[PDB]
Amino acid sequence: ALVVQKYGGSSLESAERIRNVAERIVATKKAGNDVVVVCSAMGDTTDELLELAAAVNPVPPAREMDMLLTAGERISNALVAMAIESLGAEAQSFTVTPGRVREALDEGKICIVAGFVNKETRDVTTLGRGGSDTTAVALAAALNADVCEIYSDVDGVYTADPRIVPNAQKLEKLSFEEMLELAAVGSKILVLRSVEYARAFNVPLRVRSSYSNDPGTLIAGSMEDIPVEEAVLTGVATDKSEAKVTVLGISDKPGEAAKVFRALADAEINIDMVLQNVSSVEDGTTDITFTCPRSDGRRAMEILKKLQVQGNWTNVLYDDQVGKVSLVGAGMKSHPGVTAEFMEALRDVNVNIELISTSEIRISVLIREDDLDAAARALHEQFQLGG
Amino acid sequence: MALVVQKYGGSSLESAERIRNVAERIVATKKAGNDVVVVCSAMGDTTDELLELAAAVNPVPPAREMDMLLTAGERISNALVAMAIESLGAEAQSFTGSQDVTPGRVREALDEGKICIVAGFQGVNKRDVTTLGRGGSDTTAVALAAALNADVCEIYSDVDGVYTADPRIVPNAQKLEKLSFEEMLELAAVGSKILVLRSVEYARAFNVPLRVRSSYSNDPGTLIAGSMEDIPVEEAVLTGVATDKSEAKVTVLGISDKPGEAAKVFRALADAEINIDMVLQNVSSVEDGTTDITFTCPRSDGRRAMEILKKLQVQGNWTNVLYDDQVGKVSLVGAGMKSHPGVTAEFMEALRDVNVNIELISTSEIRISVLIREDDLDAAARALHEQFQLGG
Amino acid sequence: MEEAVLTGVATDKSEAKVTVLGISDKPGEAAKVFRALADAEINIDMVLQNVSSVEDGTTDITFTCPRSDGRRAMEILKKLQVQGNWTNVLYDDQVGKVSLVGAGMKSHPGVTAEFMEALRDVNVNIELISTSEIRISVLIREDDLDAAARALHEQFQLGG
Amino acid sequence: MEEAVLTGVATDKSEAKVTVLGISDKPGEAAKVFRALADAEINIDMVLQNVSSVEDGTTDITFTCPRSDGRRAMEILKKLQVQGNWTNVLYDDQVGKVSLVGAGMKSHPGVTAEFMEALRDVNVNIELISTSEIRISVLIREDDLDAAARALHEQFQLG
Ligand SMILES: N[C@@H](CCCC[NH3+])C(=O)O
Ligand SMILES: N[C@@H](CCCC[NH3+])C(=O)O
Ligand SMILES: N[C@@H](CCCC[NH3+])C(=O)O
Ligand SMILES: C[C@@H](O)[C@H](N)C(=O)O
Ligand SMILES: C[C@@H](O)[C@H](N)C(=O)O
Ligand SMILES: C[C@@H](O)[C@H](N)C(=O)O
Ligand SMILES: C[C@@H](O)[C@H](N)C(=O)O
Repeated sequence: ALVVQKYGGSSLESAERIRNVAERIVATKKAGNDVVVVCSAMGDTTDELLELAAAVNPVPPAREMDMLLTAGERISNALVAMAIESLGAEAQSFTVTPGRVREALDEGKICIVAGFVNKETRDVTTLGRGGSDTTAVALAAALNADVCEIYSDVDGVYTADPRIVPNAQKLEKLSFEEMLELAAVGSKILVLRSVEYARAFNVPLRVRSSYSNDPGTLIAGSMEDIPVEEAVLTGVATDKSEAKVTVLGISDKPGEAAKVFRALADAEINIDMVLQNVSSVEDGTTDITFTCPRSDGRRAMEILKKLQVQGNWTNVLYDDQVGKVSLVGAGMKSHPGVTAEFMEALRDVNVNIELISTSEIRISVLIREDDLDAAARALHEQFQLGG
Repeated sequence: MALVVQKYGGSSLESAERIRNVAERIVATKKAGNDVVVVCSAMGDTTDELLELAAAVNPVPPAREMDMLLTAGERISNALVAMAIESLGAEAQSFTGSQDVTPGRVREALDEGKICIVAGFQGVNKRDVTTLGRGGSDTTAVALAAALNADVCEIYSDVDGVYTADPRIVPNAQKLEKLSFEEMLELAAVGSKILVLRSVEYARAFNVPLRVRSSYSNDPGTLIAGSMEDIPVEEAVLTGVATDKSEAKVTVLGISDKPGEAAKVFRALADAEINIDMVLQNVSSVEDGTTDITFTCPRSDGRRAMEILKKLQVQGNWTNVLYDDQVGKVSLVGAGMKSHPGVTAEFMEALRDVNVNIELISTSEIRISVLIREDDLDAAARALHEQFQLGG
Repeated sequence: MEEAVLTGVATDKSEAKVTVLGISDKPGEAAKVFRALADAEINIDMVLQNVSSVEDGTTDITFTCPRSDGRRAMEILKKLQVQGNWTNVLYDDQVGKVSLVGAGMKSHPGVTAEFMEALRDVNVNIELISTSEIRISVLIREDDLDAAARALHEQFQLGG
Repeated sequence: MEEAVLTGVATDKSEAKVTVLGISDKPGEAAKVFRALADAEINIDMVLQNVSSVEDGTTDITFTCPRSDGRRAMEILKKLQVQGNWTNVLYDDQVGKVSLVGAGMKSHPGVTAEFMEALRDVNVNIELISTSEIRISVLIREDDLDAAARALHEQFQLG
């Protein structure tokens, strides 16, 4: 019986909550489980540290940044260790091989691991700094835990945002892929990279609250291995944090998309949902649309406008009042009519669909941000996700 | 060559702006033709906040986790100062733990032109001494300075020197240019909290010169260097006056002057973790064969100190336990008072002439300390300072 | 902090794409297309619709479906063509799909740039793009598929 | 942090202690004692004065000086005995001094406690005490020096 428990900043905001969590950790041990614990920095510390970083050095070097964020994490880990020790558990902190943790687990110790470059396979390519989520699932993978519990003030994954959709329901369960897609086009309960790690190693994840004893939502099993007759629609996600930029009149020949996205990458614009449809046979030209965070919208336009005046395309458009709504579900892979019903739902609340993008288990559209509530509500009840 | 180790306190590193300023100061020191080792305290008041979190999550925090917690706090500063220094063109190398950092690894890095940032170094002691508690940033800075035979160890903060008295209380108080190790320890033992005592003791043990200076100005500050023993008698002087009103005075009346009785008092106090100081006991009476034992402790600890000793009054055979929390401490320090008669006389006369009553007296070879009413402290400090013509 | 994985490269040549040209950009128009396809019980996968032009108020809608259904799909839509709406319906059963699969790719725009640059350098032309945080997909000629995969494998050091 | 270091044990037997008994606790009285010694050019080291008693408002002042100046000091003070209404001036040229030398000992009351406990366990009586953050000094019979020093070395693991 091996449980990995990760606790986010919200779960560790104060001494009182650190002690509460510690008893929660000890209870899990008492219930007959070996326990490995991973802690984020105490609520908001990370954001404060990133802001110090940027102020002391624009473009902070990766080495010192990791050093910085690891220090933040170590604070929580030392405190949680102290709290566990006070409730009679024997604590062991790690700064760090799976074997060494296993040794310590076998002596009955609750292991607190701050962080380790975590790769699933020798070939995969890894980018950025490993965070708490991914060290937690990596540990869960390496030690072959039965579940990797992700604790926060979020108590599950819902079929929509409950404040907007009153019939929203906490999901019992969903597959890695379905969770990957929801998190791709909406708020991130967990880091995407970490869920993908989970998927690769088949580590079940449990999203649950450190404030209640609700058992939360299970993320387990691949979508491939769910039989077609079981496959269902999982949920609806919305987002109003993005701008959309469209480059009009790019000539359809090799290398032109590269000009657009190299210019954006060099300015560090976090682009997404790139979309390009077929060029017109007449003109030999097409358009490319993408979304970026609204804060990046200005610089994206300044960059692409320079290139427009160099003559690479006809125009560049900027739109910062756009929203996106999505439907995700393994159930839509093999069943015709889901797309039709999606479009029908928004038609019936007189919502115009501006742009459409897709994965095999997801439909996403862009609309006016003011139409989001209506759209989400219409889709949710059209597909009967909890009423 | 020219090897300078620099320690920067929390006040020096309280913000991003200050860290960049410090970074430029670190780089300027490099540019002036020195090898540079840097030691950072946690930013601002981090250490106090972390210590508060620690006590709230575990009433008796384990030493191991505490070291981890405090080291994390310091690592934050280290990372930031490393980033700031790299933006200014220097090449930072970061080290940790006592030997990781061997002096050899640091020397190697310094030889490659790197500015070295270090944390957690209590020495490579393979010096028969007993160590207590966790070594702080001051101590690792002087330990590194000892290990690498640095030319100076600079301690930076918002304090720009060691003065002859508190300039707020005595107008004519002035920055000292230099003083000996022993003079510094004596000052710091009775009021001056500008440096950790253990770190200064280390400094004199390995003869590492220290410079107390400010990270907010270019003032060179005060040098702490040389043994007091090596000062020529003719040019040995009185160095400063120090005051303190943070303490309470507890007195145990009527202890039997036989072996083990002092132990009964101080064991009881030690088990309650009451931080006692200035223990004082004079000769017993011979009629009654009893004496009194007085000590000081922080005012916050006084009530507890009294509760403990009162229980032992009833059980044991003491006559009384007194409590006093409006007491003040004034002191005079100086190598010049060794081997020079009339210093004690002038000290007492000074206080007499401003109508200040000397309630308790204690000394070292080069220090006179007296307890008085706290309301008399300013007058005492001025009078002593004036009498001995300190700082012009 | 802003971490991502690039896990692999996937190809496919199982699909056709059908493009409905010049549909009116107003509520209910997409519904007509996909309801028709639904009633014929044609299962589709990719749907691509960019923003309508200011001049005409029309866009195109492209979808992919199993290559055997593509012709029937094109004919079903042609039945409703100009019949109070669109300008043309196209059909293409030689379309290939190549994808970079991973997670967290939004916070590394260099990956998207490098994807495009990889296909440029082996002289492969990109006809459609559809991307997300977890997948960068493009449609090209099925003949270019092998070169594309190879170029992407080399660019991102995945190797297959 | 609360860091401290214990660096060693010192012994000495080069001094005498003189005690002025029953000096009145008012401004100017200590001055008379130390000006007299000063005028005779006697150089002193230790001075200990504990708080005065409520019953008669007097206290004692003990000081140490080189053994060769002791009697002369104790004779300079006798001409002040009646003026100051003192009870007596004691003399003792057989006093030894043992110290534990260190730094930062305030934050470790256990050290002070253990200092006293070590001397108890070797049956040495502590006659006077004067401590600080950097030195724990006691005055004892000179014949107890060796045993005290030895007991301290063991207890604190110096030597
Ligand atoms: N020596 C302590 C405190 C240094 C002075 C205050 N910043 C430490 O470990 O950082
Ligand atoms: N296969 C479903 C969903 C297609 C959109 C997602 N790939 C349909 O034909 O409606
Ligand atoms: N030796 C000086 C000072 C003594 C007090 C400090 N030991 C004097 O006799 O006046
Ligand atoms: C009075 C006290 O110092 C006692 N003589 C002891 O040695 O314990
Ligand atoms: C073009 C098509 O998507 C239209 N905007 C609709 O909402 O149906
Ligand atoms: C339009 C853009 O996708 C172009 N076909 C290219 O390959 O770069
Ligand atoms: C006893 C003696 O110290 C007296 N209180 C004085 O001030 O002179």
